[PDB]
Amino acid sequence: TTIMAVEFDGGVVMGSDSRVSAGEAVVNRVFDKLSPLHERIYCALSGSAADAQAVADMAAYQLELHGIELEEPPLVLAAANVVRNISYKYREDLSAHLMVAGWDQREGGQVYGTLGGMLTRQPFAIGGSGSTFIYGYVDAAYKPGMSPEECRRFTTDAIALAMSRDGSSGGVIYLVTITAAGVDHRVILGNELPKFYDE
Amino acid sequence: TTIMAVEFDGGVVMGSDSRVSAGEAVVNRVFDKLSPLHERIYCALSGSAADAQAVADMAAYQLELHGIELEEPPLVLAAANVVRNISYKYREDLSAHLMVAGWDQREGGQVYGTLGGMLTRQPFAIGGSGSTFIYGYVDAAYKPGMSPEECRRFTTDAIALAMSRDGSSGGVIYLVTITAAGVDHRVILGNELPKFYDE
Amino acid sequence: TTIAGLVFQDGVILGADTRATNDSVVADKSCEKIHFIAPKIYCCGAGVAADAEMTTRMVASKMELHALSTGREPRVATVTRILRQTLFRYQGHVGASLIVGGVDLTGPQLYGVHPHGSYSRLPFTALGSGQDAALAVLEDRFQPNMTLEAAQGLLVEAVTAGILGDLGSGGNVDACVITKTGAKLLRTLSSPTEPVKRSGRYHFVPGTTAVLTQTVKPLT
Amino acid sequence: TTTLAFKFQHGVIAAVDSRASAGSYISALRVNKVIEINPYLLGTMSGCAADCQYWERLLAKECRLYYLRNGERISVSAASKLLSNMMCQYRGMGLSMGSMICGWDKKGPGLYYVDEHGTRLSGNMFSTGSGNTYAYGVMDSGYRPNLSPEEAYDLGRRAIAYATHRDSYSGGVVNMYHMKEDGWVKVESTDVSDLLHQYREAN
Amino acid sequence: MEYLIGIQGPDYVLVASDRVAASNIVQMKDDHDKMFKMSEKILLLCVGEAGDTVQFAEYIQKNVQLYKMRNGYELSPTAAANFTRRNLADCLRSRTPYHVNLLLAGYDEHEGPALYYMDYLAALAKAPFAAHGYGAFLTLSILDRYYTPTISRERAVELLRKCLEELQKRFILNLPTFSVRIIDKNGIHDLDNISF
Amino acid sequence: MEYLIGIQGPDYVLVASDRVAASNIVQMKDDHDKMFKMSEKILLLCVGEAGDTVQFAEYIQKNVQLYKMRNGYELSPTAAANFTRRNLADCLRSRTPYHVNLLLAGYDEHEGPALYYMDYLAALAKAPFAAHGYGAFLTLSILDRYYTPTISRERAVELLRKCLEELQKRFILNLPTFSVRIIDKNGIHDLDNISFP
Amino acid sequence: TQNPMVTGTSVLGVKFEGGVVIAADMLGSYGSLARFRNISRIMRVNNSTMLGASGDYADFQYLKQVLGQMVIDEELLGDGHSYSPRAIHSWLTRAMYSRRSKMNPLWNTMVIGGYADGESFLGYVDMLGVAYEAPSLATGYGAYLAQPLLREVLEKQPVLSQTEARDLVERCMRVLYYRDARSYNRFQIATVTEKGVEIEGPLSTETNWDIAHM
Amino acid sequence: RFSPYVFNGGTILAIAGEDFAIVASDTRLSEGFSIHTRDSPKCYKLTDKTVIGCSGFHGDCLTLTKIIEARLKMYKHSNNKAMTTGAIAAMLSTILYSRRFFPYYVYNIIGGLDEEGKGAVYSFDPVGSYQRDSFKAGGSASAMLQPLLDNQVGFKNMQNVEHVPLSLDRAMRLVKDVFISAAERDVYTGDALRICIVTKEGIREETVSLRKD
Amino acid sequence: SIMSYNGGAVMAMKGKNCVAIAADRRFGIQAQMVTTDFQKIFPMGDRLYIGLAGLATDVQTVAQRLKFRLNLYELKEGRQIKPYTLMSMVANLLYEKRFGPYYTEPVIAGLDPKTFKPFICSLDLIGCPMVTDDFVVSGTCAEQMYGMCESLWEPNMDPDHLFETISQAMLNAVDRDAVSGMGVIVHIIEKDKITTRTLKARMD
Ligand SMILES: *[B]([O])([O])[C]([C]C1=[C][C]=[C]C([C][C])=[C]1)[N]C(=O)[C]([C]C1=[C][C]=[C][C]=[C]1)[N]C(=O)C1=N[C]=[C]N=[C]1
Ligand SMILES: *[B]([O])([O])[C]([C]C1=[C][C]=[C]C([C][C])=[C]1)[N]C(=O)[C]([C]C1=[C][C]=[C][C]=[C]1)[N]C(=O)C1=N[C]=[C]N=[C]1
Ligand SMILES: *[B]([O])([O])[C]([C]C1=[C][C]=[C]C([C][C])=[C]1)[N]C(=O)[C]([C]C1=[C][C]=[C][C]=[C]1)[N]C(=O)C1=N[C]=[C]N=[C]1
Ligand SMILES: *[B]([O])([O])[C]([C]C1=[C][C]=[C]C([C][C])=[C]1)[N]C(=O)[C]([C]C1=[C][C]=[C][C]=[C]1)[N]C(=O)C1=N[C]=[C]N=[C]1
Ligand code: NA
Ligand code: NA
Repeated sequence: TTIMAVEFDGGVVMGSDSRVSAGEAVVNRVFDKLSPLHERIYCALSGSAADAQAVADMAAYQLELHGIELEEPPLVLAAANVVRNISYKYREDLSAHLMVAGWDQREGGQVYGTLGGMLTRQPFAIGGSGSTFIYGYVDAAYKPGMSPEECRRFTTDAIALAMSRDGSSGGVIYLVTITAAGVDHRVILGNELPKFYDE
Repeated sequence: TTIMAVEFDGGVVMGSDSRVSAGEAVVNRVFDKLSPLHERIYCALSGSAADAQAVADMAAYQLELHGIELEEPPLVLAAANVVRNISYKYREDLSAHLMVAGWDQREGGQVYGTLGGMLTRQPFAIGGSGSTFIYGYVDAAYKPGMSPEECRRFTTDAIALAMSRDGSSGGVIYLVTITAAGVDHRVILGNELPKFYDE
Repeated sequence: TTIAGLVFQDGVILGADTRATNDSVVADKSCEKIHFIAPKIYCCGAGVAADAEMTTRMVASKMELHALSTGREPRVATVTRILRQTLFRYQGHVGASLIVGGVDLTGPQLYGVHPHGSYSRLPFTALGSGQDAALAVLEDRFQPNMTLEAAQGLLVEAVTAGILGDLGSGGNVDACVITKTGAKLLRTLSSPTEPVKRSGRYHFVPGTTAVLTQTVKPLT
Repeated sequence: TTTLAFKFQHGVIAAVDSRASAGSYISALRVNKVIEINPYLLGTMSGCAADCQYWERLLAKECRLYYLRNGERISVSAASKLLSNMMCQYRGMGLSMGSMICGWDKKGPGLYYVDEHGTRLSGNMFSTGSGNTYAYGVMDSGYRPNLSPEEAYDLGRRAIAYATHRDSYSGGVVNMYHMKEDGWVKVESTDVSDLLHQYREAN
Repeated sequence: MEYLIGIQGPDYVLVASDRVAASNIVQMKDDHDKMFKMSEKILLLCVGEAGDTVQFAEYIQKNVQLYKMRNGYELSPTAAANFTRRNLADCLRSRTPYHVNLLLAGYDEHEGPALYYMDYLAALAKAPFAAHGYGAFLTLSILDRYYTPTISRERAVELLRKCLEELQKRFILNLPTFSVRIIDKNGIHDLDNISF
Repeated sequence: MEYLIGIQGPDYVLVASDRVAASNIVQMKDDHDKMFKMSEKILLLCVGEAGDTVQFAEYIQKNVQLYKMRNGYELSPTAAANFTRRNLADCLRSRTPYHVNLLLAGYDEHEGPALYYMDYLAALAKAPFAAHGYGAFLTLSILDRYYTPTISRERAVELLRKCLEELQKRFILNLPTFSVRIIDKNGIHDLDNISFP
Repeated sequence: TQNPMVTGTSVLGVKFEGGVVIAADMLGSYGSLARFRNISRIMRVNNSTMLGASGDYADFQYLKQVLGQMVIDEELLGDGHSYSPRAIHSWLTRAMYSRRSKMNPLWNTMVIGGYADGESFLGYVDMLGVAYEAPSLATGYGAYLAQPLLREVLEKQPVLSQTEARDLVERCMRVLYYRDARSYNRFQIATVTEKGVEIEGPLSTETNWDIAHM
Repeated sequence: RFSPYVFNGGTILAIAGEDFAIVASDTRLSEGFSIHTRDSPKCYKLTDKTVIGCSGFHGDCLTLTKIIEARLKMYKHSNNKAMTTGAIAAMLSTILYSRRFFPYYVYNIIGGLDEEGKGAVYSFDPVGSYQRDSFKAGGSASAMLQPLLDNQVGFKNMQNVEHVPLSLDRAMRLVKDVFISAAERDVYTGDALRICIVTKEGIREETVSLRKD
Repeated sequence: SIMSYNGGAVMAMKGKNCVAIAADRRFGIQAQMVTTDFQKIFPMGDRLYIGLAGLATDVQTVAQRLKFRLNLYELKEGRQIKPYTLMSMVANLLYEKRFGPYYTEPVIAGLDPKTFKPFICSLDLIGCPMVTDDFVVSGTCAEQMYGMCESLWEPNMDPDHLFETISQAMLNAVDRDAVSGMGVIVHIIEKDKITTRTLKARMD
């Protein structure tokens, strides 16, 4: 898997590949790893499929009731703490990383890391097996003040670059743009991926 | 370690970081991993320090006598086969990767990979623990027809990008430009390294 | 062990402690870790004491045969290569970690040789269980082209930091200065611990020990 | 350790070694390996030192509590059975304790061997510890039920003495008790090398 | 390591057991009884691991005694064998399994003589004759050879002596003396110990 | 598992060994001899692993016999014990180490009676009395108690009887018969077997 | 936590005349990978105490949460009593030992610096409940590289000024960056004096690589 | 796999005299080949007539020490009197055996006065077995100092020797000389010797120096 | 441990113009004592002795393989070996088995043959020579021996003082070791004579 989130002025862009594997076998080649936790709050799934889906199901439930009690959309910090606490309490039994990003009236567009029960805000963040091969790329390619389109292009290029190199990553790139107005869903097909040196 | 070689019209550019570690301990922080095998042939060392130095010592010896018998500078293919054969015969006991690059009257500037006794010619090649984090970068940044200076910046940028991310890589960058005219040796200090996003 | 090397304006300084430990017990309070290889080549040994002793003895003996045949002063590159090729052959089972320092026709040189047979040419180095305490002092205060006494002082401080900070190191600081004109073996150059004094009243009056048998063999 | 106990015409003789070791190191040259539970009830100790001390002190507390409840002393059979039930509750826990519950009650002299497994044997002769085999050899050879109190003190003295000679985990002093009808009497606390030297000097 | 034997006749059950209480290489006791009277006409012979045996046998004994007190009559050898089995089998998958191998001999007024064999796993088998321990490997074939269902007690005692004599000739373990007992219509009768 | 015993007097060496040849839980033989005559005045009593014992003892025997034939005189108990020691110790760090435990008894015209103890590691000890096997744990203390250096052969047989009786009373292994032999100025003398019926 | 994930390297500490200074790089490593090069590993506990932490970052963040709340809890009372640096060190020892005894340690080695009633405080607590006070501390690999330099200076001059202590810490961070293969050239210097806790960052030590030309 | 123990070294020693008891220790605390601190004395004052020496795993030393401290207060509140040296020893055995299956890796040596005002020493193993002693050594250099205590303080192996009982002055000189020998040969013992003296008058502390390496 | 299978202890000590060497006399397998008169000190010259602790088979083997080389050496050289040279002979003998060693830790005690100036040393199981100017220990009770020697040893001890010191340091050390004992033997090596004494020691 290769997951990625990028903050911009009015919100966030989140991306993921589409490969679900079981050893060297592709089980699902078109999985959408960008799972909604609330209207305007999403998480990118990685690691154990069963663990990631379980944590997402519980976080969306906790956040739904939290939102209805505060008579307000939950804060992205609250959604990040929700996921983080589950990942931390069960870190010995869970083997999943759920990146949390979205939008708020208070702090606007924010990107969070939940790796092993930790919590960290990032201008952009990457995860999954595929992220290992694009650290140098994202370090060279990231520039602050990127537009939502520039964020989608940074996310698409970085994920395609990882998809080529990583056996556990491939398929299609799913893009999601969370903003005050709402959420936009894009899909970049395996035919339409950006091309780079592949020999 | 992060090693790298790039072919160009009149020859090759080879680079390496300078870290020599023993666990989490830096043993020598300014070691030159670009070892000459002949006048216009060099190899970039990675993996076990004892194994890499042993193979280089033997390859330079075998190539010196080979060159004197043919009354000619050895071909870079001959030097690549020399290193490859040692790495292959002793692959169960050796844990080093020696990239081989240089120049010839015949085939000109060539870059070879020797990983585990295999042999492959590459337009450019990377190695060592640090290479893992710059695959996506070199895949995006490499363009054919690069000048020797463009090869040197490409090699400098890719090695600095890996040095920052890799704990087993660091120090200065040693650059070497092998051409018909001769060999040029450069050292990019830890103070003069190119800067990218490092947070 | 805390063994250390330095390259100054007119040569090389080699430092060593005097502790030999046998599993948390100090066996020797003053052993010699700086060994002769050739008149202007010395070597510090750290690790398995028999392995450091014998690999240093063998290369010194090989360098005597080298110099006798060539008729020239030995080169420090030769001792480095003879040592590496021997250690590599033994796959790290010969546990000698060495600091080779010396002066030949090409100037002063300092090398670190590890048990598996890897080496590096360094301006300063430290090996042994206390190498990090010495390497901190060297990194903190090394400047190139130092004077004889500035280097001697820095080296003493580097070995002393290891003597005090490493449980596997102690005793005195032994040192060796090597210059174009030869080597000065400064044994017990520094003693970070002043002579330990007790009020020892452990005299036994003759006869206290009960003897069962006594045979006396006169000699000549 | 080397503990021994034997019934005879004049009661029950109980003798113990005094060595405690940690690997090959001697942690204690002299340790008391006999718990005096009451004037008529003793316990010998071998195995893990902490297990011996705590468990036998727990039997003693229960014996004392029995006397307060009934106004009578506990029998040798109930005290030995009590200890083996404690051991049984901690089966598989890694306890190490070998003891002989020696005493005198309404049914005459009593000697029981109790083990960490919950073994409970009544008998007229036992030996426990790393040197028990050496003690059994000397004891068996000179034992006759009609032994004088002084002749039995020599049999118990020599049995431990010879076992400390061959067993590296036995030494120090012999602590010997004689269990009579009106309670026990601590016979002696004698240095084993002095005894062995006395026997060597007699050759 | 220990030895148990049973031979059932037309109207009696003959049983024998070694008398050694051993620990390590030493024979601590030569006069150790391994049979536990459960009822007036029931004996439970029990062999096995160090503590487990007395602990298990006595728990069954006390519960068979509690049945007698509670109801005024005793358990039958069948009910007493099945009750022994229920407890052993219930501890099998528990934290504390008992490593006990036992034999239950008994005489019922309605069903006659019965001899039961129980594994340490708590498999229950009714057998005309049985043996437990390494000694069973040397004696089950002697019993196979000479046992007949009409065997008189005097003849069974002779057959038992041949099995015990076989353990002296070929068994590496020193089993010198044995307890011998017969259960019949009049109860448990102690016979002379078979000694060597 | 097996039993060896030796008691050396002022002018003789008394030795005894169990007679059991056993496989698994069965006593295959009741009349098994464990002593090997090396010379006219030397016996090598040998116990240990399944094959190792006969193989090792017979190799030494034939080499001691080759010495007699080669030189016209026999090895002394000391030279024969040190030769046994050299071979056992030489196989120790080899592919084929021998798991044998032994006692060498003998009588020298110049040095007198000698009894040697050797474990499978090949440590050689000269002792006034010795024992090998689990039985040694029950009998070394009986020998410590009653052994004196002036012990007559008749008395040493009563001492050996006390040790063998101890194995019947306390040893868990059935060892009912034992080979008994005395080595003196006139060579190896077979004594009556100590039996327990 | 039986197996740490993102870990921090050495945490340095040295008391001076009028307070204590603590230092730590801003790196979280996943093995050899410098995964987070800008995370703070230092925390202001309250007005008199500050804590730096080596080892697992998720466990440090958890302790930062638990401590942070304890301070808030105390401050609601407003009774003129507050946790001394020494009391935070005592609590933290009991906290680590308690988790260690349940065979579920918090994978950290921490340094607590403080200044209460004119007295400087410097205490060490590890994942097993081993605690002690010292004039200078260095966790992890720093116990081999930096502690000899701190002790070397404190041997010559036992009482250091705030400036001397600060320059000594900058010299130690430069050595650690050269020698520790799990360090980064980005760090924080936190100082506790009469005025209270002051965390400074991000800092970097100038590097010299002239030895490359030798 | 995580190990809940670490060896932090250090040597403790106690001597029971006619009217006094000495409990002494080095001040070194270490781990591996590192020194944590040079000022870590292993002597803990429990009552005005009872001192304890603790050595082994420092985490367990700190804990068992706070538990002993808390239990004495509990006893004082319950019985309206201070625990005697014998009651502290008997109690410590039960506390140590309460961790029979997860021991306190601590070597304890209690030293103080008995109810007759004489010297009392009680020595323990990590799991709770104890006895009263004339003297005893514990900790890293335990095996170096114990044979000399057996000889010089117990008069062992000495025939035709006048058995003069030890005085406070003579025992203090012996503690100072044995810790100097322990510091010369044991890597875990050094920096300083902390001595606690218990008499009718109370507790005094003396601190002599040992090798820094 | 392999070295603790047999047990035992050996010690050597320097004096004025004399030298001492001592050892226990136990020979035992694990916790069972076999003999009480096992030889662990072997003469190598008039004034030169070697003491070997550790595995009894290798104590005997090393002493015998060393005597073989020594005898040949003295026959080819026409001189008695110098104490330092005997140390180098043992170091080379032991180091030959570096990767499969003899389980023995020797101790050498002798007087120089011209100066009669004492010499003491010890070698680890792989032949690492170590000369000291005070004492050397080797055994299962090395920790006990170091404690006794460090406390009891004094510089210029007369032969009588040296005897009391080495005797008391061996007796009290070995008396705290379960697998060492059964008597102690001491040799006092002077220019004029050798004095051998067996001490009256504990037998447990
Ligand atoms: B990815 O490679 O990490 C992917 C992410 C993921 C998360 C939530 C839900 C899904 C699909 C239901 C996928 N996870 C996987 O592909 C993993 C295997 C994996 C994990 C880490 C690195 C590489 C590969 N898939 C499973 O665990 C799984 N899927 C199908 C059947 N069994 C297990
Ligand atoms: B590199 O990190 O792989 C580096 C390259 C190298 C090649 C030849 C010679 C040297 C210096 C003498 C270095 N190799 C090392 O740093 C290795 C350890 C290593 C290997 C693989 C990944 C990361 C690190 N160095 C050693 O093996 C070593 N160095 C000194 C002492 N002992 C061992
Ligand atoms: B040093 O403390 O690492 C030391 C080096 C040494 C010792 C004596 C003499 C020389 C010169 C030939 C060098 N090493 C030892 O003390 C070693 C054990 C060791 C190994 C690795 C790390 C720490 C310690 N000790 C011995 O080899 C030894 N000790 C006693 C007697 N003989 C040998
Ligand atoms: B004995 O050897 O079985 C002995 C028994 C013993 C020791 C001390 C105190 C008592 C009763 C108060 C009994 N046990 C030991 O010596 C054991 C080691 C042992 C165990 C089994 C067989 C042989 C030896 N030693 C300890 O338990 C121990 N040693 C040091 C410190 N604490 C405990
Ligand atoms: Na003994
Ligand atoms: Na030190």
